[PDB]
Amino acid sequence: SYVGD
Amino acid sequence: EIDYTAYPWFAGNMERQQTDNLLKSHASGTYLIRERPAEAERFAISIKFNDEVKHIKVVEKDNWIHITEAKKFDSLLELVEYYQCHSLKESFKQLDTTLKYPYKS
Repeated sequence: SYVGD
Repeated sequence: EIDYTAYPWFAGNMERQQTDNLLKSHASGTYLIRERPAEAERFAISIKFNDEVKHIKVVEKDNWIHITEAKKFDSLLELVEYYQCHSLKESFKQLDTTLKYPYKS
Protein backbone atom coordinates (compact mmCIF):
# COMPACT_ATOMS: atom_id res chain seq x y z
CA SER A 1 0.00 0.00 0.00
CA TYR A 2 3.04 2.22 0.55
CA VAL A 3 5.91 2.41 -1.94
CA GLY A 4 8.55 1.29 0.56
CA ASP A 5 7.03 -1.99 1.73
CA GLU B 1 10.81 22.70 17.83
CA ILE B 2 9.88 23.24 14.16
CA ASP B 3 6.38 24.48 13.30
CA TYR B 4 5.61 22.51 10.15
CA THR B 5 2.24 24.24 9.69
CA ALA B 6 4.19 27.18 8.22
CA TYR B 7 5.19 25.11 5.17
CA PRO B 8 3.04 24.90 2.01
CA TRP B 9 3.61 21.13 1.72
CA PHE B 10 2.33 20.12 5.18
CA ALA B 11 -1.24 18.79 5.12
CA GLY B 12 -1.44 17.69 8.76
CA ASN B 13 -3.51 14.62 9.56
CA MET B 14 -5.15 13.45 6.33
CA GLU B 15 -6.49 10.15 5.01
CA ARG B 16 -5.12 8.56 1.85
CA GLN B 17 -8.46 8.91 0.03
CA GLN B 18 -8.56 12.61 0.94
CA THR B 19 -5.03 12.96 -0.47
CA ASP B 20 -5.63 11.11 -3.75
CA ASN B 21 -8.47 13.47 -4.66
CA LEU B 22 -6.42 16.56 -3.74
CA LEU B 23 -3.45 15.61 -5.95
CA LYS B 24 -5.15 13.76 -8.83
CA SER B 25 -5.53 16.91 -10.95
CA HIS B 26 -2.12 18.50 -10.30
CA ALA B 27 1.07 18.08 -12.31
CA SER B 28 3.69 15.42 -11.65
CA GLY B 29 5.95 16.51 -8.82
CA THR B 30 3.11 17.89 -6.70
CA TYR B 31 3.52 16.56 -3.18
CA LEU B 32 2.45 16.86 0.44
CA ILE B 33 3.59 15.54 3.81
CA ARG B 34 0.73 14.27 5.96
CA GLU B 35 0.28 12.55 9.30
CA ARG B 36 -1.01 9.01 8.89
CA PRO B 37 -4.38 8.77 10.69
CA ALA B 38 -3.84 5.13 11.68
CA GLU B 39 -0.33 5.76 13.09
CA ALA B 40 -0.06 8.70 15.47
CA GLU B 41 2.99 10.94 14.98
CA ARG B 42 4.02 8.98 11.87
CA PHE B 43 4.12 10.81 8.55
CA ALA B 44 3.99 9.98 4.86
CA ILE B 45 5.00 11.67 1.62
CA SER B 46 2.27 11.72 -1.04
CA ILE B 47 3.65 12.58 -4.49
CA LYS B 48 1.92 12.82 -7.86
CA PHE B 49 3.84 10.97 -10.57
CA ASN B 50 2.67 10.06 -14.07
CA ASP B 51 -1.06 9.80 -13.33
CA GLU B 52 -0.97 8.08 -9.91
CA VAL B 53 -0.53 9.36 -6.36
CA LYS B 54 2.30 7.49 -4.64
CA HIS B 55 2.59 7.22 -0.85
CA ILE B 56 5.93 6.76 0.92
CA LYS B 57 6.31 5.91 4.60
CA VAL B 58 8.51 8.25 6.63
CA VAL B 59 10.32 5.91 9.04
CA GLU B 60 11.67 7.06 12.41
CA LYS B 61 14.20 4.65 13.92
CA ASP B 62 17.17 5.21 16.26
CA ASN B 63 16.61 9.01 16.14
CA TRP B 64 16.99 9.05 12.33
CA ILE B 65 14.31 10.14 9.85
CA HIS B 66 14.26 8.48 6.45
CA ILE B 67 12.15 7.10 3.62
CA THR B 68 14.94 4.61 2.80
CA GLU B 69 17.56 2.96 4.99
CA ALA B 70 20.42 4.13 2.74
CA LYS B 71 19.90 7.87 3.36
CA LYS B 72 19.01 9.38 6.74
CA PHE B 73 18.36 12.84 8.15
CA ASP B 74 18.09 14.53 11.54
CA SER B 75 14.61 16.00 10.92
CA LEU B 76 11.60 15.81 8.64
CA LEU B 77 12.52 19.24 7.25
CA GLU B 78 16.01 18.15 6.20
CA LEU B 79 14.45 15.06 4.59
CA VAL B 80 11.96 17.09 2.54
CA GLU B 81 14.59 19.71 1.67
CA TYR B 82 16.92 17.02 0.31
CA TYR B 83 14.34 15.49 -2.03
CA GLN B 84 13.30 18.94 -3.22
CA CYS B 85 16.68 18.96 -4.99
CA HIS B 86 17.43 15.22 -5.43
CA SER B 87 15.13 12.86 -7.30
CA LEU B 88 13.47 9.95 -5.52
CA LYS B 89 14.89 7.74 -8.30
CA GLU B 90 18.10 7.24 -6.30
CA SER B 91 16.07 5.02 -3.94
CA PHE B 92 12.85 4.34 -5.92
CA LYS B 93 13.67 3.43 -9.53
CA GLN B 94 10.06 3.99 -10.64
CA LEU B 95 9.78 7.43 -8.98
CA ASP B 96 12.04 9.67 -11.08
CA THR B 97 10.92 12.99 -9.62
CA THR B 98 11.81 15.49 -6.93
CA LEU B 99 9.47 17.11 -4.41
CA LYS B 100 8.73 19.83 -6.94
CA TYR B 101 5.42 21.58 -6.16
CA PRO B 102 3.95 21.97 -2.66
CA TYR B 103 0.25 21.14 -2.88
CA LYS B 104 -0.65 24.68 -1.71
CA SER B 105 -0.14 26.36 -5.08
